[PDB]
Amino acid sequence: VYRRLGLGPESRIHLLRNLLTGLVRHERIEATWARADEMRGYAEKLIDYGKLGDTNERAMRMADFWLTEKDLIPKLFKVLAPRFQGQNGNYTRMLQIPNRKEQDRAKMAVIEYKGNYLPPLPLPHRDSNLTLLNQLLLGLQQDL
Amino acid sequence: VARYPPIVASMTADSKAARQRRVQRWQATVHAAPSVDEKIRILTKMQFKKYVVHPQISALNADRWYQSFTKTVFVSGLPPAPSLDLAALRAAVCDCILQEQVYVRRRRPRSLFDRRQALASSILDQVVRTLVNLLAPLNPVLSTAALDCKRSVDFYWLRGEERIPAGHRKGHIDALRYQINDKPHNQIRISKQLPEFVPLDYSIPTEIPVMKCKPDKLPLFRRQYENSIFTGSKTADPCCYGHTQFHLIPDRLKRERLIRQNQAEQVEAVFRANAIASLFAWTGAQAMYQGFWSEADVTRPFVSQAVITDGKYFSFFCYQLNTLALTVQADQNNPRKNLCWGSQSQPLYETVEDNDVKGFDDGTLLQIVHFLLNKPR
RNA sequence: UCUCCAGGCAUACGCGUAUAACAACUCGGAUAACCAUUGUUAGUUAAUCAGAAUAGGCAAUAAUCACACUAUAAAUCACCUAUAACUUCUCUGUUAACCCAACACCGGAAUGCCUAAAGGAAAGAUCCAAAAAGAUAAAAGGAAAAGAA
RNA sequence: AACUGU
Repeated sequence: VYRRLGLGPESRIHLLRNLLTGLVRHERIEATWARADEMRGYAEKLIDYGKLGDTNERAMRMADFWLTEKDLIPKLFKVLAPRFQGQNGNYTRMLQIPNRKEQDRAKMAVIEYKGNYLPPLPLPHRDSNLTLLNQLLLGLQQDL
Repeated sequence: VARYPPIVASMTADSKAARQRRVQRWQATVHAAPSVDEKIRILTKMQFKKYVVHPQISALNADRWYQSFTKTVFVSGLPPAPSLDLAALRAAVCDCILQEQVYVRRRRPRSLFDRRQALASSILDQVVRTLVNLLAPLNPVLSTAALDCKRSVDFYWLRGEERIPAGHRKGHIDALRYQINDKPHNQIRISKQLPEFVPLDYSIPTEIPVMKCKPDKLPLFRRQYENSIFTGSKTADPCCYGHTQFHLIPDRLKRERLIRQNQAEQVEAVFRANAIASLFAWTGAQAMYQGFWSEADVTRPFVSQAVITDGKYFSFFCYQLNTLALTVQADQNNPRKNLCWGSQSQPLYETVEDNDVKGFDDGTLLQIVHFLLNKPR
């Protein structure tokens, strides 16, 4: 249930720790698809710790350990946590990007923090209902 | 009740801020060193390639370059401010050794060139010895003073930084290291600090020299060896302060040769460069003996005076040390600066024919007498 | 900026432009990025650092903090007397990530200082095959711990 | 003898 990355399990935590810290600072990070999926679960769980409250000692310990840069700790409790108070989940959005042209052709994906101020990503749009097929289905819906 | 940790760089990271944090940890340990000797050892335990500074140098504007490395401002003239028969001292100063150079028989030097230079050393040593005894009754400080003959004074200070241009360490930041080694002809060491010639933090509109080119462009070479800070004697010696310093210029730098070499204007520069280098290094060592270092600037101004002679002309210089923080980090925010006061070289006599001296100038001796009579208040 | 590793700096020797900047992307790096490659131009500043007269006369007693103190492996020109000369700073060394091993070889390589303030990066990407190698853990049991001869 | 995946 866990990918093998880095030179060891501790390196994976440190690698995951670095990735989590980078995401918070920028809110949008591009990395290999396998690594991005691995870090997605941790990011969502951290927001739950932020929602728990700043005064929570466990959250403070967790926030301090995971976020190397301490200026982010106020941001989590005063920017990230307040923003997603309404939402119950799905805080992180991960999308596929064309593979890197670095001679290794690794699978590339982009993971972003939802609600950010960054420019909107070019997300896919479903087919419009004005299409012939959709219109026919709409007629069936109306009859029913 | 949020216990936010300090917003500081990680200690273990490979970065400028992380390196600075590691540097601070070491500097904190230096602040935690109880003994002054331990402070010196820690600062000098590691040897690195550093500029070698010669108190007497023929480089053009060497005094200006030295001032930039030292952060010293040189104001022209003397610093701001018991009868003994001045006429008696005009002769009690021992024209007798000028009489003895014609009487005292000694084996002729083989070189035949050191004869002139050897003569100057003999007279100066004899004159210094007699003058200390003659002036002792008037000034009790001279009685408790310590006289040093041709002993070495060393100081090691850092000012500025440079970027490595090439090599395996290309681009790395390193401080500019300087070392001054001097052997004054004579110097007087006392157990009590001299009276200040001006209050600490004194400010004047004149600006310290600024050097456009690198130190290496002016003839100067770096070498890696032991870093030494010396007052002329070890810390165990009770006389951790001093009264006056005496210097003798070599024949190569004398006026006659310099005028022939076209560097007539540099005669004063040689006087200034030796005075500033000798006094600053000597004064800096005294403060370190008191426990004041770059991160602990002196709370009291350190003052000293020195006399430089070419064998006939005599010059008087006074130095006050106000700042021990000369590193880029330690001198990042320092308003204090070092101040040096110097006077033009003046003849002490004209010639010595027959068995007496003609043309002796008491005015230069009066400055020596006036200087010697000064004592702390 | 972060994570982690912990022989670094000078000289000797050797090497001899591999140094630095620009411009190239063909060849060299056992792949790229980038250059250590290709072309062109530049470079290392010393009275202080380093290298480059003669004839006589006369000497018992180590060092070891040298005092005591012993010992055995037995352990330091000078200065006098004469002769000769009579005013001087040129020349040369100074670059580098560098040498000896056919190689950008997991090898060899003196001295001084210091032990991180200096100096560095195990991860081309993915998968988690078998088999094999190394490391770590063992219920009960102990040849089916450091104790004796 | 002990010790241990011998």
